[PDB]
Amino acid sequence: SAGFDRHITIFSPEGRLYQVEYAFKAINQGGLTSVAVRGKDCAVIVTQKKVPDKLLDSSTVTHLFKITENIGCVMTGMTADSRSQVQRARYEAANWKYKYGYEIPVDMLCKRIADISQVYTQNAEMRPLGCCMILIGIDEEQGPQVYKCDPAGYYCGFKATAAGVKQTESTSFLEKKVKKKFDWTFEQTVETAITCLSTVLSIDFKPSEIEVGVVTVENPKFRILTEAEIDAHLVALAE
Amino acid sequence: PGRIDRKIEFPPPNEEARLDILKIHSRKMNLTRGINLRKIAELMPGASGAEVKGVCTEAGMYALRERRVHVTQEDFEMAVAKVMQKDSEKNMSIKKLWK
Amino acid sequence: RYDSRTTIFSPEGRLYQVEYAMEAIGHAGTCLGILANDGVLLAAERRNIHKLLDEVFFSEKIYKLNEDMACSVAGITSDANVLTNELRLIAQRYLLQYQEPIPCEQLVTALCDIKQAYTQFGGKRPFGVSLLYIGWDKHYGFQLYQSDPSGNYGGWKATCIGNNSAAAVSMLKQDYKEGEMTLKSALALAIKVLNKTMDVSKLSAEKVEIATLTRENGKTVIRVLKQKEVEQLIKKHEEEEAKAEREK
Amino acid sequence: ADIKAICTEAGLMALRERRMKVTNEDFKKSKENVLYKKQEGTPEGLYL
Amino acid sequence: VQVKEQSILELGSLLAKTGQAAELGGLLKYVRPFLNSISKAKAARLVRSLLDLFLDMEAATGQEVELCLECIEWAKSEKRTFLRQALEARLVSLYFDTKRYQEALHLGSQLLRELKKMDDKALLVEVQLLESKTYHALSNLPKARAALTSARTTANAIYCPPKLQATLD
Amino acid sequence: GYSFSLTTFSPSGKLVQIEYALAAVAGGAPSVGIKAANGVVLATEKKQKSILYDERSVHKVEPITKHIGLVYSGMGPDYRVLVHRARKLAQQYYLVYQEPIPTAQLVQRVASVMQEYTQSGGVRPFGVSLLICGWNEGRPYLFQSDPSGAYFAWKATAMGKNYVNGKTFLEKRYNEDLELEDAIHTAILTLKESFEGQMTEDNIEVGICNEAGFRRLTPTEVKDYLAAIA
Amino acid sequence: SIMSYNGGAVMAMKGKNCVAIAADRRFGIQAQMVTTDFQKIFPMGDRLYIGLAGLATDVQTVAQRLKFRLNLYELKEGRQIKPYTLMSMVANLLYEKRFGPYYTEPVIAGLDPKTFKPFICSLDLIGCPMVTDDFVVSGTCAEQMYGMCESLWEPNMDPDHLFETISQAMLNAVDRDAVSGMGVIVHIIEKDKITTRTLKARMD
Repeated sequence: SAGFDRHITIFSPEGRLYQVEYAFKAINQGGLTSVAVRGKDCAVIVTQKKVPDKLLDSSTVTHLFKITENIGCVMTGMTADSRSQVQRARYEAANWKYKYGYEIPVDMLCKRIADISQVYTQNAEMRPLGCCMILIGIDEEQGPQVYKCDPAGYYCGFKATAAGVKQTESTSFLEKKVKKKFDWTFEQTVETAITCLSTVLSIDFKPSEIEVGVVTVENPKFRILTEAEIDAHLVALAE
Repeated sequence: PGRIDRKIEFPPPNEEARLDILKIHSRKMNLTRGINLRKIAELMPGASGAEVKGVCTEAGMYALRERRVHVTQEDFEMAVAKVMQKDSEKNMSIKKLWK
Repeated sequence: RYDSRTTIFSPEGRLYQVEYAMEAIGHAGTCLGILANDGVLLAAERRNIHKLLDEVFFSEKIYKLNEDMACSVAGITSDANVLTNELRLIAQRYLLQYQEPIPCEQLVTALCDIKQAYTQFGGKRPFGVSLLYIGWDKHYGFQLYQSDPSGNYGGWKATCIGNNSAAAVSMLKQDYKEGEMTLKSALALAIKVLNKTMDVSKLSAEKVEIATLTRENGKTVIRVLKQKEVEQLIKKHEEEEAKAEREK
Repeated sequence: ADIKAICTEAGLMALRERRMKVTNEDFKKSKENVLYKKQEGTPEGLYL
Repeated sequence: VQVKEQSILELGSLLAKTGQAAELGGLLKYVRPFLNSISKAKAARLVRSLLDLFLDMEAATGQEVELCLECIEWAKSEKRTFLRQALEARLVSLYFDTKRYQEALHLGSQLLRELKKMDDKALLVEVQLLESKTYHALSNLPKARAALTSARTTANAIYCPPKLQATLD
Repeated sequence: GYSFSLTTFSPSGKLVQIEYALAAVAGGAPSVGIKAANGVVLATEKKQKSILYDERSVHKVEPITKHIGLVYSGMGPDYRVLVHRARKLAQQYYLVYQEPIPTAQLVQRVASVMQEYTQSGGVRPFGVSLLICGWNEGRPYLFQSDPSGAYFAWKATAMGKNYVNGKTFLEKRYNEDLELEDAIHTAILTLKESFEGQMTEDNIEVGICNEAGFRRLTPTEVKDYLAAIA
Repeated sequence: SIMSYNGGAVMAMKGKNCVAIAADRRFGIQAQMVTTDFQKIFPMGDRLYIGLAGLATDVQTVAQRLKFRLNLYELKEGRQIKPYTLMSMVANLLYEKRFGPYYTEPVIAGLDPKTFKPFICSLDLIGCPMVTDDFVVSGTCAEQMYGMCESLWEPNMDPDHLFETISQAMLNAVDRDAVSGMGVIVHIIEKDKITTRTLKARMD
């Protein structure tokens, strides 16, 4: 190679820089995969858990993180960087309500998160937070939205989302899935959010190995599903 | 200077000198008439003289593909710009960073 | 090697970063100024005159800085705009303090102390900019000065700096005038000098620039003269060239 | 060896302008012709 | 003003579509003081338009080449460069329509003494290309190869050869 | 050994890291700016990776004031920094002078911002060049900055991938004056010159400067121009 | 008051295509005069002046700070300054000393740099701008100047009758004031030229 040894955050003669694009493979040491789907008035997060020990608890494992009453998120990547990322998200959501007097849009929150990650690329002397964040929320006169924020400081909004280890396989499914014209009537959404992940990993859980966050324009509160109603939808797509 | 006593440079030639070398190599060539060799050497700001031959070969090469023996002043006007060749420095950002 | 910051000294012993900066001025444009009684002038070279540009400023090398001084520029554009914004702000600070214009030398020493100070404190890049000075005062009249990346300066009667500005000084000494220093004698000398440096034939008026500074009834006007009147100055030089070979 | 080259070259310059005695000018032209081939690199203006 | 101008162009479209030439040939003589009423550089296209509607009726060889030589003599008497070059390019195309032997080439010689000398570039690509037809029409194969290649190197510096590309192809 | 830092020179020439940052501009999306007789046309190239990405989320043509627009070619996340910088800096003129800032005046100041990240010694320069447009005092303006800090004024130019083809195109393709509409027809034709796929209303994104202010086009407006576009 | 420490009077008046401005000449401490040639009208470019009145410290101080900001403005831009732009510039300079304020009240008069359009405005001691169409006044003898200008002003006036109106306004109002006088200077400017006259006033 030309071989700058990429020790700090400077350029290469090819034109790119390697330390930030080493953080994209820093997500993959979580050993995890997450999916968000926006089809209609509802939006669904789905993510598996991995409990390796019986001494380890169950309630303190969940990656679903409630940011505000109407905005929830899911975190991938390594664990310790993910929770500190959430603390800035909870903090700056409350400064919006204080400064501006109304509830923050889900679109504006990813601009604030990505700009914090941008400074760590532009200015040196802080490790750039190897974790990824996926949001959901309801916006009036806009419907529901799904956003992803990258460690580079990139964000975009899009319908079907994969993160973790198996992006390219799961996104290959959803292109084949979301090319037709469906109406996604809240059990159409949850079923595909399972069955996009239910071509990929070849697992078979009894219904206690995932988490599902949901939001809906009938109750815009963020909502983590019950183990019983997870079992309901797991045999409702499923005859 | 105990060993080598004369150290002699060789600059690229002048317009009169580019005129003269052109006269040397076009001697055996077969010029038409009405042709100005002075303006041809005016078209070379900083030639070597090993490429004044290259003009004389390519002008004769243009007549060869026609199965012809003639020449024009315009044939040299094409051959000078053929021999002279630049980098054509792109994007102007390098060139104007550095004013 | 001794490739580090501006600190340190080499053994034997000199300063390589200053030498790399001062040598790199030879890759810049070309600027010069001449002797004159009752006036002073500057001349410069348009680089990169590709046809998809606008020239919305019509004044690029020249920066009228106070009211009766201007300057050329040569070097990195990034460092060039920093100094010109600084140097105009020096002169108004003096004028606020005394209500009298800055007398054309201690302006220069004020900048050269700033340009010096990045060579001693680390870790800063020295300014890779050299530039000239023209001006009039109460104490000496018309003047010329020569800035350096080191922070050194000097007062000249005719000088040049830039791309091929090592042989242009030889023509200045070959055509040195003294006593006779009129502007028309000085303008006619300037177009001949740029003809030697620039290898572009016939010397298009879109490739040069001429700015003058005269003294009229207590005003000290500054003229950046337009492309229409460069034409009578070029063809006059073209006329004098064809007439000069009639003796042969 | 620089001095001996100057002494030979100044003698050659007198033969060029057809002489035997050697003026001051032959030593001036010998000094310019012989010496300027190596002298490269000095910080003029930087010191004083 | 314009309602009298378009009424003549209303009659001018009638003389073209319905197929009559003697009253149309009078109209080509009628519009000659009418020319100096609009833009000078865009008056030539209106003359080009009325000439194309004049020629594309029928092979009536009694008046076509004669009225074209008349307007050239007006361009001798009025001296507009772009208008006379518009008339010369059509005339040498008309010379090729009957395959005139020398004067088609002699007209192409006398115009290209100036076209490579003047400032325009786009018209030169066509008249170099039209000579490559007539040197091939005289069955001079190496010269037509030579004139075509000189048209190739000229053709690479124009805003649009939008239809002239396929003509060259 | 000189290609790793910024505060020192090379023994012969210039700064290495600024030249490497300009290589990042060449690897960006293509973009075209054309200054017409009455307006300025900006145009860029917006292809998403998959079908999944929404096109109405992130924009390229971006207003700064009501008469000042701005595009780029480089890295998108660094673009959002100096946009928000140029917004807040445009208001500071207006709080002082009570007058909309002229387009020559921002580019004095925005380049001085991009200046400051080329200093010592633990920051990186930007990897974004810009194209700035505006119609101030009748005559329009079209400027271009760079990560070094220089700034210019083009009749027409292009940046991004395959720009040298677009330079040679627009070198053949410019005249002194066309209208604002014919500038749009020739700005889509040069974006089509280097493109891969069917150019639709969502693959491109176009904004213009009238003398009546800055506005970016809706997809319906951009469809109808691209419909019957030569 | 502090405004009544040195006195002063500045008047501007709008004409047809021209504009006039006038001031007194007396400098003095509270009751004792010192000199009769104190400048209170300062040129800010061509066809655009400014007048200052109030505490004579802040008269000379603000006129130097404003000249400091003007020359930096006219070098970053090749154009000259517009009259609205100067009014926004002065009101910024006064409001920065919001709680330590300069004791002066400026009056700006001038023409448009491109067209011929006249312009007059005046400001408070903290920077509230106020544009009018007939006249503005400032100084200690304000109420005397309102009584003259409300009666003598006409809408469309040549530079002859504009000169005679502002002369009769300034001579009669200042002679009723105690701490203002000792001569009156008048600038009348227009598109073609600038006329400066000094009037024959009571020196008592």
